[PDB]
Amino acid sequence: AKVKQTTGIVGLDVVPNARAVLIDLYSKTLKEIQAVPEDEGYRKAVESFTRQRLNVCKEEEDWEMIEKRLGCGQVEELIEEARDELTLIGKMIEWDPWGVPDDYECEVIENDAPIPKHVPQHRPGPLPEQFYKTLEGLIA
Amino acid sequence: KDWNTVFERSINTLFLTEMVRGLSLTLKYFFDPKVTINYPFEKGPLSPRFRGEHALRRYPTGEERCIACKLCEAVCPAQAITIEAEEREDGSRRTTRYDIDMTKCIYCGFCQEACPVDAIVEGPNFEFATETHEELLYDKEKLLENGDRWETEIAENLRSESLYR
Amino acid sequence: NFTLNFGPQHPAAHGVLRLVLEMNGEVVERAEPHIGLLHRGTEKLIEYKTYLQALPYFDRLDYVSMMAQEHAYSLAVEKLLNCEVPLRAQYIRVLFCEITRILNHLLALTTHAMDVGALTPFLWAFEEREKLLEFYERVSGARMHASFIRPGGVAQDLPLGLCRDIDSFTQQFASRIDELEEMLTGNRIWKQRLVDIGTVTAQQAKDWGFSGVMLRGSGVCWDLRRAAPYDVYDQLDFDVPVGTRGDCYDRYCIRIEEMRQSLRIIVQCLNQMPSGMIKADDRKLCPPSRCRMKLSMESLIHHFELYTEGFSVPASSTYTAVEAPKGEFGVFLVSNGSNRPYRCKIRAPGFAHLQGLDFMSKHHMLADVVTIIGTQDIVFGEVDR
Amino acid sequence: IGVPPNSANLTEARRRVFDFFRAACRSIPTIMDIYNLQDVVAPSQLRYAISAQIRNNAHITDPKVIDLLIFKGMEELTDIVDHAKQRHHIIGQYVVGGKTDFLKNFYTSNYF
Amino acid sequence: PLLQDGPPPGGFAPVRYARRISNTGPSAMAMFLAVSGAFAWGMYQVGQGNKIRR
Amino acid sequence: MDNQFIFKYSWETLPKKWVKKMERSEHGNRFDTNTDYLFQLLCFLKLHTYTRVQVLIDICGVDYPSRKRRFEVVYNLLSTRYNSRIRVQTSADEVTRISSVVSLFPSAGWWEREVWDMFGVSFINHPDLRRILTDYGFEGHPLRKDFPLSGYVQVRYDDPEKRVVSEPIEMTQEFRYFDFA
Amino acid sequence: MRCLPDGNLLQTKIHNIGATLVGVDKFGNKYYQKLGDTQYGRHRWVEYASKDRYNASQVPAEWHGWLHFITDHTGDELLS
Amino acid sequence: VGNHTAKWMQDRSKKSPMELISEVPPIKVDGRIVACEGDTNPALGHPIEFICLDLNEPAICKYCGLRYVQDHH
Ligand SMILES: CCCCCCCCCCCCCCCCCCCC(=O)O[C@H](COC(=O)CCCCCCCCCCCCCC)COP(=O)(O)OCCN
Ligand code: SF4
Ligand code: SF4
Ligand SMILES: [Zn+2]
Repeated sequence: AKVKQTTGIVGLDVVPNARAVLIDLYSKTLKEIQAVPEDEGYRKAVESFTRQRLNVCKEEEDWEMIEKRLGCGQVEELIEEARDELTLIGKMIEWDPWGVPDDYECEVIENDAPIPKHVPQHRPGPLPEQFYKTLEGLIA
Repeated sequence: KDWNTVFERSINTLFLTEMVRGLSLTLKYFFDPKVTINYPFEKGPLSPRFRGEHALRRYPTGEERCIACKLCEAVCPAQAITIEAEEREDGSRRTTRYDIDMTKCIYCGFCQEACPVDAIVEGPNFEFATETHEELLYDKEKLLENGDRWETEIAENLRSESLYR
Repeated sequence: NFTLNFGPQHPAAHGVLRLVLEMNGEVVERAEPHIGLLHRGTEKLIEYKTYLQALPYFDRLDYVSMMAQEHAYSLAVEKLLNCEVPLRAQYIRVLFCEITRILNHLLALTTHAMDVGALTPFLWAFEEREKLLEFYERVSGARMHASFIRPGGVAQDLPLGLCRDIDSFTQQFASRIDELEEMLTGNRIWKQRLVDIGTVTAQQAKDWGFSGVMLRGSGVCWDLRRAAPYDVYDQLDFDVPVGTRGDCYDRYCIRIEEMRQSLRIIVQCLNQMPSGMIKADDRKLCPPSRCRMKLSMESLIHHFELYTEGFSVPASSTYTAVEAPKGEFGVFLVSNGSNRPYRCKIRAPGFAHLQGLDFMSKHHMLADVVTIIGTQDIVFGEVDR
Repeated sequence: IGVPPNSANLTEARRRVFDFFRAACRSIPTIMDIYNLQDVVAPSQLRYAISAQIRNNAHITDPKVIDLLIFKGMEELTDIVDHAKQRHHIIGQYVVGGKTDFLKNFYTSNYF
Repeated sequence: PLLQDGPPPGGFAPVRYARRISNTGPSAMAMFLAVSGAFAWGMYQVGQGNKIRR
Repeated sequence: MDNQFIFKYSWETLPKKWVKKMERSEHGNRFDTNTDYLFQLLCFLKLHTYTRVQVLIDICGVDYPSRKRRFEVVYNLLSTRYNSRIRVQTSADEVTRISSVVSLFPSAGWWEREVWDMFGVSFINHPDLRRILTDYGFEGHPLRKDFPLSGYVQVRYDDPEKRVVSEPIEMTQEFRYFDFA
Repeated sequence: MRCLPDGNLLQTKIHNIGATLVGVDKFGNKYYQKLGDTQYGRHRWVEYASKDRYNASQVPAEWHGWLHFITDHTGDELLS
Repeated sequence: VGNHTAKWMQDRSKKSPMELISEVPPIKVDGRIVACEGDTNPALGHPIEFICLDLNEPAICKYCGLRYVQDHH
């Protein structure tokens, strides 16, 4: 419940009303995404993770609980991501990239040449469970 | 916040208290001994691995070690080595020309690593500045003179370094 | 607005630094660097070299952090070859990388300090630099361009007695760091020259491709040694210092702390250094011993092949990056199956950092431009290639 | 300011050509001053050289090639004006200020 | 051969890497008091010297 | 966020017409796209919540003379948010302008100038597209395979003109090409 | 008397005080050592035979390694 | 003194390597074969070369020019 004094990230101001801001942004997003065709995977992905985050925000009143349950950074970074998603939703309505062309071809390659253990390799660790729920919902 | 802390901040600002410590430890080094080397009477330390002026070597019999295999010419990253070779009058495989452009060379030591008979080496000399560019275009006879001049040190260094290579 | 054309034709400020500044009085309105004065066609030259002959080009890019670029190129080649490096070689590589980081940070900090008028720290630091150059020379026979780190491991094993001398250096280096700090850290003139100068937000740092200290100064916890570890960095304890203000003072403090953490890493490498081979044992990519080549046909043949044609690298392409002292140093290597790189793109952090000079120096005084250049740690060998 | 999209057809490409030619001609007095050409060559000869360069490429029909040629011409003009490399009878790539050719070439060398 | 350069049995002695704290230094009141007392007594002495010169 | 999740999620979420080729390999996840969709793809990857590809590490060209579109432009990108790297590539020829991404990544400015200098590929909407590495008035694009290693001209001081001048090259000892193949 | 104009030679004469003569080469150059610890125990130096026109290249190969701490063998032991 | 040596050697004060190696007498060997390494320490010489001594003429090591002959026959 204690107010945050710093995010520790230069230029990232503290947002003391982060819960209300997040709820408004997520509701705006869930409205504006309906301009995308329902069949498009982008719409389903956005609705999935946006609804999960919105439910977490609605349930939890303390922003520390929101940050903890989400596993996704400070509420300020969650706000940046929500604003960016809204911006992207606007550009995508305007681009109208949807549908599949008639003679659509796409080459997939799953190259399995191994690399040594000692060379630089990114190993972030497992994501929060919602990412995998979103992915499996997209596949199904 | 408090009269004492505000007073202590004001005094420290007015009396330049933190400037005193820099003066003091600058003065401490003033009386300590100096690290300067009295060149050329005194020299810096170097190792048996030091990559200096190339030299061509001979066997103790006087015969040249180089057999014109051209490996050093092939590996040289700077293309600073130029070799010509032919069958010598006694049938030996030997250079007629062995040039190193000291102004192309990057002093990497690859040629010494490539050589299968320890013929070309980078010796320990580093004091060979010249007044002309042409004196830095070493020919075979100059390299052999270098080898004759530095042979004892080169051999000692090779004995030392044979346990690593 | 008037235009001041500043080119310092001397290593006081780089040496090939060339800046066109638009000023409103003493206030900088726009800073435009002109580069290419050290563009030497490195990326074109590399395509004409075997993978071994190309290696010395990497010593000459950020020629203050020689072995780090050697390491990055070796790692890229190892990655494309699927080559396994022995553990002792891994430890030697990391040890030398952290020595290099100390060499770089000493030079950067004290050249910046001399630029803003503090003369003594330069001399003090360059004596320690001389000690570290001696370790370079003892292992490679060169003070600077060692060409010591290679695909498969390192060129030669450590000479007897080197680890003891390195330990002796580490026993006293902390006092040297403390002396540099007491000269600079608390001094009111030093703070007035660096506090709130060249402020960078985390968003700006990401937008302009900043890395290393330039990125960590803005509060972004990001270090490739932890994010994408290589060699034995995951077996080592060290902290990642991050800033809170994103200005020149924070970056200075971060560099000091990075030197302290590098000292820590070196001590750990010295204590954990194992015995064994320093070269990968695959006999198609590494030179045989001198005695083996003089005694065994297979060895002689391999030596001949390796020093004439060089090894082949199967057709592929990848990007490999390391945490160089100046930031993320990357190599985009394209192989076509032959013995020469088809394409070698070098990603230098100084290129991104110097591009950021315009937005960093906006609305600052003329005398702050050199401060901002110093905090960026620009070496034009890597900017221009 | 920014690099424009490729010309959609030959008409707009021709318009860009005319704009480039005007910009090149209007910079002639600056070039005369920078290279000190008052006693070396007339300004009209510079105009004539620019127009001749434009005319030698009059057979091009692809708008993209024309756009690239215009971009290169702009860069060359900028380097000539902003970063002049004075020689004597030469600005950039242009020389400023009874026997057939075979016999002359034969007297010269064996590589024609 | 079989001998390689490395740590001694037990490793090397521990080394400090963190900053050491030197000292606070002269007290503020002490400096204020020394300067103020020197000013007062010295100005009295200036008066005495001026009287003698007169 | 591992390279299996990125490959699968990008297949599920990206508009299909943006990606012609998708490679999953330890050498890096790779997306190939037509030139007309490069900008939108990069904007999507930067802005989307599940990708957050915020850092443009570099742009480089590769010359393939045997191809109708000889140039391949490679975009190396990084997500500090998810600790992941992505490579996005598109092909180009000598006269076809491709979109600049400066408005997406300010760091692209100089990398695009470099591609233009080295290879001759031009970038639409780039605010200041001029050579950045070569000498002023340089002719050609040195990183093209057909450009000779030593170039075409060299410089020397000319005492009669009292200046440094450029002449066609003359090599005392020519570069020796050792063919070990 | 060369000490007055040549301060470089003066420093060698001063630091020769208390030194041990290690050997003399074929050119007459004299080699001295101290066995202390000031420059991390590096206390080897050469007094050139020519008090004027001395030059670093006058050190012969047998003594060059000793002078540069490359080897602990003096010029005499190398020659034997 | 020959044409080969005259291409590089412009000093006649010393003997050329060809004359110097020719002055070394052939090494007598008990046996029909000998291995030459060019140095007492093999790692400091040349790759080992096995030389047959079946011919009456002295056999020459192709790396260091040392000559060998059969001691008895
Ligand atoms: C036998 C030895 C004799 C030695 C004689 C010479 C002494 C050495 C003098 C040289 C010392 C080092 C010089 C280099 C420092 C130059 C930089 C000065 C910067 C400066 O003036 O800062 C101002 C305070 O100092 C000042 O203001 C300086 C003036 C201080 C006058 C004190 C005034 C009140 C004293 C109390 C009197 C009370 C008693 C009488 C009733 C405040 O500016 P800033 O921007 O740096 O702020 C930041 C504060 N951290
Ligand atoms: S030192 Fe390196 S560059 Fe110089 S000649 Fe030897 S191999 Fe070539
Ligand atoms: S110096 Fe060595 S590597 Fe070079 S040609 Fe002679 S024998 Fe071969
Ligand atoms: Zn032999």
